[PDB]
Amino acid sequence: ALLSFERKYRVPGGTLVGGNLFDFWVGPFYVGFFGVATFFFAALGIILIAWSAVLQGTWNPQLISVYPPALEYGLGGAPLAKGGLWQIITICATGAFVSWALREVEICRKLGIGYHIPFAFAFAILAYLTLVLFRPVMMGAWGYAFPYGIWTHLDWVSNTGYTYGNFHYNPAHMIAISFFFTNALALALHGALVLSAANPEKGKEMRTPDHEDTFFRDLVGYSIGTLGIHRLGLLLSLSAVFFSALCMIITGTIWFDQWVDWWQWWVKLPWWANIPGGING
Amino acid sequence: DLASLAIYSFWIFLAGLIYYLQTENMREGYPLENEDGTPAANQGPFPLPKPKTFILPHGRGTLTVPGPESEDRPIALARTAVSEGFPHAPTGDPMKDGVGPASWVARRDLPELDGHGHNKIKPMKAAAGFHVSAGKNPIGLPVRGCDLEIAGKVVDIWVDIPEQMARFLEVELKDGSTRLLPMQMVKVQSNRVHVNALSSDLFAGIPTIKSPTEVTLLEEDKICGYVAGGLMYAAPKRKS
Amino acid sequence: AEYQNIFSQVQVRGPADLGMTEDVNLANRSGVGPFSTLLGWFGNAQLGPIYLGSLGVLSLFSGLMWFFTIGIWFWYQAGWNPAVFLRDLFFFSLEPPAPEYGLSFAAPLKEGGLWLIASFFMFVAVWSWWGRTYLRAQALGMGKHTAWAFLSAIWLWMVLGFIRPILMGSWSEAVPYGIFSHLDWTNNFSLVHGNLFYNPFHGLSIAFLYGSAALFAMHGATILAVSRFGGERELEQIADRGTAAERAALFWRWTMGFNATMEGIHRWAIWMAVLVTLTGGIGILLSGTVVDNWYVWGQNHG
Ligand code: BCL
Ligand code: BCL
Ligand SMILES: CC[C@H]1c2cc3[nH]c4c(c3C)C(=O)[C@H](C(=O)OC)c4c3nc(cc4[nH]c(cc(n2)[C@@H]1C)c(C(C)=O)c4C)[C@@H](C)[C@@H]3CCC(=O)OC/C=C(\C)CCC[C@H](C)CCC[C@H](C)CCCC(C)C
Ligand SMILES: CC[C@H]1c2cc3[nH]c4c(c3C)C(=O)[C@H](C(=O)OC)c4c3nc(cc4[nH]c(cc(n2)[C@@H]1C)c(C(C)=O)c4C)[C@@H](C)[C@@H]3CCC(=O)OC/C=C(\C)CCC[C@H](C)CCC[C@H](C)CCCC(C)C
Ligand SMILES: COC(C)(C)C/C=C/C(C)=C/C=C/C(C)=C/C=C/C(C)=C/C=C\C=C(C)\C=C\C=C(/C)CC/C=C(\C)CCC=C(C)C
Ligand SMILES: CCCCCCCCCCCC[N+](C)(C)[O-]
Ligand SMILES: CCCCCCCCCCCC[N+](C)(C)[O-]
Ligand SMILES: CCCCCCCCCCCC[N+](C)(C)[O-]
Ligand SMILES: [Fe+3]
Repeated sequence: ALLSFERKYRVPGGTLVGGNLFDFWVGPFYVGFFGVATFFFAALGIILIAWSAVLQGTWNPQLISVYPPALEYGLGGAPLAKGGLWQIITICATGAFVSWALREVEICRKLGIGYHIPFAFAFAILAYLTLVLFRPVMMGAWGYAFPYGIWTHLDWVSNTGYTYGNFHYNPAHMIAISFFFTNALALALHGALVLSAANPEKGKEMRTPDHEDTFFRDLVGYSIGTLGIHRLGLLLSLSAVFFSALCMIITGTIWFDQWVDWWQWWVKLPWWANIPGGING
Repeated sequence: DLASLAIYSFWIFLAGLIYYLQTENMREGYPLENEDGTPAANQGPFPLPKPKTFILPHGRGTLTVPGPESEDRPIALARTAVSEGFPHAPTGDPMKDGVGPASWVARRDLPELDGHGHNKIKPMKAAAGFHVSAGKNPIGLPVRGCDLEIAGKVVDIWVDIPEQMARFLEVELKDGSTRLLPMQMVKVQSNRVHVNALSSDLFAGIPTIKSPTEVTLLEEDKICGYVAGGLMYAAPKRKS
Repeated sequence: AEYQNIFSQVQVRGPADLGMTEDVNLANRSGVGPFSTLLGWFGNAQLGPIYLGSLGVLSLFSGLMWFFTIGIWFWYQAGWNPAVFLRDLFFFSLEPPAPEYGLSFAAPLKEGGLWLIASFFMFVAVWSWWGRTYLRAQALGMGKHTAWAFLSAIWLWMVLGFIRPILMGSWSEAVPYGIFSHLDWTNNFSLVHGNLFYNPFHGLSIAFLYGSAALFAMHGATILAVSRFGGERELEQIADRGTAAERAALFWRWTMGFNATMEGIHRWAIWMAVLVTLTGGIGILLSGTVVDNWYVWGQNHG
């Protein structure tokens, strides 16, 4: 079935690999080469996860967990039931995600739009790979990566965090968090703004973008504008992710002590380091 | 206990929300259709919501969605296969016929108005007293297509008055008529404006506006559609 | 090669936009400010005008009294030394009264009475600012979504500083005004209630925060990819669907098998954002009042 306006857009073309061979849909979903690749990678990944859950002895989805190889294996391979499966599933996941993005590119080309979406998505992917590939490799073992289980990954997040005291003191994490919070603030404002104009007081005519500008200027003295706010959401969102990755890529690699002590560089600057009084003198 | 109750309740609320949200987002494009226009057998588990009505400013009337859907235009495409799910081939020139990535919607053939009832987009020369405030002024540059041939020259910027931003370049062709180019589909370089989407021979085929000094939503759609369509349909003449 | 619409290539300016009048009292509107060419590469160049009525003045005098009160304490902790002040900026902290004092206003200035005064000014600032989000919309004829969304934030803020302490029986449960101190409070709060990863509302709160970032990235990316068709003109795309809105919808339909409308996406967005602080405030409010330990709670599925 098609949306009422869809047919005219369903033309040949736009594929990156295999010309017309895979140029078709299944219900709503475009396929393409990268739809085939995505299904192969994902189906395999899921099979091996199920296989891992047999080897672990549980079907409970809240208990299923796939751990990477223990630290003694370094960056080498490991028997399937002691981390090798996690390694294969990770290759599957990376295949599936990158394929997902490339399929998004094919869709973009067919529709004649910009590539911003997959490019954005590529940030989520690089953050995933920071945790499972770049950081483990820089640290020397797969075992520094996170395990694949709903609750076990949270367990990793706590252990990983508290290895460095309170992780709040990672300055790169502080910037990330600010972007995450700021982004959500902006998302709330954007959605409310557009909806307040499209859905004015009972009886009244739709408001205009001039009203939206006016509301914001009256409220805070500035309007970023309708192009502005979409540019902003993108920036905030991806900057949050960029600094997330960075907060972890440096952790256990260039800084591995307690994050809280990093800050002494500032407190110890020669010009005020010894002055008595305050909290640190 | 209270936390159990709170959390149980919240999942219930959250399912209601997803239902409201999903259904609200079926105010356009539904009912689903088969490839020949008729309603599809399977519409899914969410029903269409009760209609809502937007009152439009400046006596433009109302919009009520959901409501009767239809392209209000011909569609020069045909099936390339005997079952659902395959591409539909352009029956003509898909750039000229407005299909594929060259697609347009039959929007209203009037201009977007600002909050005062004035045309939102004007050529800069009729917009007192707008002017380029930063960046390189494209007015005067030659315009180059993806064949690397000069297709015209820029004679004005059309600007969005209320939001104060450039929306189109007006370009003049060998024959003295002009076309609008969407601002987002041109690179202003130091000595020219480059247009990757279009080869020089396709500038004449840019849909043309009925009045030199306004542009309607219908026309913006044909222009923006035609130009983007060149990404796919003019690739034999791009070039690098 | 090709151009991406993250930054503008050409700015244009005309006379400053004083805005729509509707039922706004224009006496209370400032005048336009500077135009910033720097800002213009990314969004709008026009600064001002702003609206300042009685609520606005109140809100902002109060907001400053909050900030100046915390700041006066910072200098005092610094023994009035400018160098120590900058050195120890992130370490200073205005702390609430000690448990001893319960919910009373009895506590000496240096032992948390000053925190009460700061907190009083902040309470006036925020609620009056709230009243402002509602009214500036009323005066323009707009819906009140903004006030309703800002209320979700407020809820979390109220729960942390006012409601939870009241139910807990003491001001010492509240959050201290300081950079490092507030992060120590946060960490310590999770430890003291058994790790908030076991608080199901915390897990939702996270889902929506992360979800908020995915949605805004999707949405913003999407609008930019169809801005060559006028996609950012959202309100007219809602009133008369064009090819921008259709290619948006179809990108997503073809990608994940369903999609939104130009209006509906903004509802997904308002709710994704507001559920962060909505779920969050509840999770927090339940903590210590009803649940002393989320791990333990979790062990009884409830
Ligand atoms: C005790 C814990 C420590 C702490 C330890 C850590 C550790 C350790 C980490 C973080 C990380 C983060 N911390 Mg912390 N952090 C703490 C307290 C906080 C607090 C707070 C309120 O106190 C906040 C707001 C944060 C916030 C953050 C974020 C900046 C970041 C997580 C987002 C992210 O990276 O996404 C990036 C997004 C992804 C990785 C998702 C990618 C998804 C892929 C591409 C696709 C998935 C597809 C899926 C399988 C599809 C399924 C099928 C269906 C179709 C759906 N932390 C405390 C102090 N924090 C993490 C970080 O920065 O990671 C880089 C990190 O590793
Ligand atoms: C070690 C720390 C603990 C932890 C302890 C806590 C505690 C304690 C809390 C959270 C809370 C949250 N946690 Mg946690 N959390 C942990 C680990 C994490 C991790 C991770 C490990 O990756 C993440 C991603 C998170 C994420 C989150 C957020 C989803 C959530 C806060 C939402 C928000 O928007 O707050 C920010 C939004 C606000 C605070 C609202 C502010 C609104 C007011 C009105 C603004 C006033 C501004 C003022 C006037 C100043 C004006 C200046 C202007 C410039 C003019 N936590 C670990 C387990 N977390 C909060 C929550 O809801 O928990 C359920 C919370 O209380
Ligand atoms: C839905 C959840 C998200 C959210 C939503 C949200 N926040 C909101 C809103 C919404 C819908 C508003 O409408 C409101 C707003 O107006 O935004 C523009 C707001 C708001 N969110 C704010 C902050 C905020 N929101 C946060 C978070 C969130 N907000 C959540 C992620 C956070 C975090 C993450 O911690 C913060 C810090 C404010 C920008 C604003 C509320 C403003 C307010 O209450 O003002 C009172 C205080 C003052 C008026 C003055 C403060 C003192 C200054 C620090 C001094 C500096 C200079 C001075 C202001 C200049 C004056 C000079 C004079 C000499 C003239
Ligand atoms: C970069 C900014 C934010 C962002 C952006 C973003 N996400 C995106 C996009 C963008 C632009 C898409 O275009 C794409 C999409 O299609 O969304 C609908 C997507 C997407 N973001 C998703 C998820 C996601 N994004 C997240 C975060 C973020 N996404 C960032 C905050 C998170 C978090 C915060 O945890 C999640 C869980 C998906 C819904 C979708 C990508 C879907 C996809 O890639 O499909 C192909 C893969 C499969 C169908 C499954 C593969 C299965 C594997 C082989 C096995 C499973 C392995 C996995 C490692 C198990 C881990 C389990 C445990 C951790 C519990
Ligand atoms: C340079 O020096 C000058 C003098 C210019 C000023 C400098 C000042 C400085 C450096 C200020 C720094 C301020 C900082 C860092 C503030 C940080 C604040 C933070 C992080 C606050 C975080 C959380 C706060 C919360 C959750 C507060 C909630 C508050 C409430 C809910 C209000 C509750 C109200 C109460 C208890 C009062 C009730 C009173 C009556 C009378 C009913
Ligand atoms: C909130 C963000 C503030 C705006 C800062 C961005 C300034 C960058 C200017 C990019 C210059 C573009 N240029 C000259 C090539 O056209
Ligand atoms: C705008 C609504 C979108 C809904 C997103 C819902 C994601 C649910 C994720 C699981 C939550 C975790 N926990 C522990 C509470 O179960
Ligand atoms: C949904 C929020 C429900 C809050 C329930 C309030 C119960 C009040 C009893 C709190 C007990 C705490 N204390 C320390 C006084 O014992
Ligand atoms: Fe939008």
